[PDB]
Amino acid sequence: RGSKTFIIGISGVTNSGKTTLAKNLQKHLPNCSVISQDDFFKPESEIETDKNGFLQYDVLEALNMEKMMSAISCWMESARHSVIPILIIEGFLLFNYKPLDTIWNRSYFLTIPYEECKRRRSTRVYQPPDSPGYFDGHVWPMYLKYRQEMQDITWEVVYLDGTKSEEDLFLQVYEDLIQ
Ligand SMILES: Nc1ncnc2c1ncn2[C@@H]1O[C@H](COP(=O)(O)OP(=O)(O)NP(=O)(O)O)[C@@H](O)[C@H]1O
Ligand SMILES: NC(=O)c1ccc[n+]([C@@H]2O[C@H](CO)[C@@H](O)[C@H]2O)c1
Ligand SMILES: [Mg+2]
Repeated sequence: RGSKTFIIGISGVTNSGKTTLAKNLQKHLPNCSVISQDDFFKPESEIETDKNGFLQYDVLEALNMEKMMSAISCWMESARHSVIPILIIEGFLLFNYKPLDTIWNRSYFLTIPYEECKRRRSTRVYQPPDSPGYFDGHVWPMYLKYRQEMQDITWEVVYLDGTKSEEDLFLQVYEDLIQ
């Protein structure tokens, strides 16, 4: 209400460079906010474990999506007071969350190969840390569950090659946005 806004969704597999891209875009766009799905995970004490003892982090049940939706709604409610306000929402599980389907003005999806994804993942320390065999046992399977949930999407998603440099990825989205 009350002003035009421009909302960008950036999703992709874990470690595809979503957070870096969002931050880089925010540095070079005016009146630009970023909401990161990474901020809305439940604490470890509230995460489930599956039949094989893997913590269930890579599914929407691991996140406080009411709290994230609240932050997104609040951004929208307050946008007119800042004056086109831009919101980038970035996260590994966005395009399977139906309440967001109609909000996007642009949707980007970062893809990288499994080998490169696994490589990057091993360079990270999460809290809690990835348990042994977590990536093949939980992360990649859940990522494939996501991609197939995404088969029902009716809007246009722009697939981006996340093996491009951080600067190429920025530039590619930037060029798209000013068009
Ligand atoms: N375009 C890129 N090329 C090579 N490495 C990158 C690129 N973008 C990010 N990285 C590196 O990949 C790792 C993750 O980047 P980050 O921006 O956190 O990705 P993410 O998708 O937000 N990660 P996550 O939220 O944990 O699933 C870090 O080591 C980054 O320095
Ligand atoms: N941020 C967290 O609470 C947390 C904890 C454990 C694992 N992760 C990983 O973050 C990635 C996307 O942001 C997912 O693949 C999670 O496994 C996050
Ligand atoms: Mg991130």
